[PDB]
Amino acid sequence: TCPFYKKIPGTGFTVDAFQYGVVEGCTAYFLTHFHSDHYAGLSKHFTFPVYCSEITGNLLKNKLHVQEQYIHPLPLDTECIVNGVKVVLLDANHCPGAVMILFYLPNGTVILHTGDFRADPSMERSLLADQKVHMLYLDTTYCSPEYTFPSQQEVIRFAINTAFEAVTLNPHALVVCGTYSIGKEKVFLAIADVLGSKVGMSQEKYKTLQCLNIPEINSLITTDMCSSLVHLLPMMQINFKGLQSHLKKCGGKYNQILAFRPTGWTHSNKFTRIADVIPQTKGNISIYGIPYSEHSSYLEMKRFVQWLKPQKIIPTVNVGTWKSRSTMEKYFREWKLEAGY
Ligand code: NI
Repeated sequence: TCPFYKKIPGTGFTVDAFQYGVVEGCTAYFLTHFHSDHYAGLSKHFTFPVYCSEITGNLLKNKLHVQEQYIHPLPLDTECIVNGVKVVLLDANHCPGAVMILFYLPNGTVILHTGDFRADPSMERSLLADQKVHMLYLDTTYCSPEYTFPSQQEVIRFAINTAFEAVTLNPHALVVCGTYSIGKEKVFLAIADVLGSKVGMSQEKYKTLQCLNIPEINSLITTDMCSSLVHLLPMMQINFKGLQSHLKKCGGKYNQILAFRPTGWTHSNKFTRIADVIPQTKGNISIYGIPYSEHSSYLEMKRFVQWLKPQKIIPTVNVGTWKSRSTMEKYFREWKLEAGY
């Protein structure tokens, strides 16, 4: 049944709760972002109000065929009224269109639901600074101290330098980037920019990117694979068999692949720096795993929560095992004792 951490007390609301059928008492279904574990269950047959960002609303209409009369897009950073309750959507620094939701309950309680987010100090100057939050529904994906990773800026610098060097040494190399959902567009767009190429992709992915309000996107992406030297493929296909196969398909226009797999975390991060990453190579194919994360590191998450000082924390990730839950609750107590709230 619908878990408690998907329900907003004192309202008829749920968050990211589309795979349970009709949730009893739910008058408004919010969707934080367009990732399949969160939207799972939506289709053209859904007839309840869905509240989301403009970008998420474009993807619901164009990719899932949800009928327009049930899509309620809200602007960001704007106080809005939903079934009598004041709400605000905030940028979550996750994938395009991803939001955090602030609920102002009639009784005076203020609730923040982070959806999926990558905490950042810029958040400390949004509408969040203006009032107290009593309950925080927190994206705890990486809530353990082993999870460190570099800034997004450092990772894109490594990728741009690597690609530029490879293609300048060999003008017949192809760059390939893996994807399985929206998010991490900076990876392939930054590489294409430094090489003076558009990114080539399938018609289905091109359609997806045209939903995102990314400025000048017509200038950066294309469905013509041949004219392009940065290709996007399903993440599944980013391996030696998949890549040897793809290389056949270009008809000897290319003699070398350099491929990027933007993973979240992998255990080379506890040891290795970004400057010290190496690929896996077979023949004329090299694969680089780069730690480009759209979720908070442990230290980013800890800073955000010690700034906000919530009265109660409700984890939304890693909640399925007793040892995970108990470990997270021990970190929350450390944070509160160190900070004095
Ligand atoms: Ni997500």
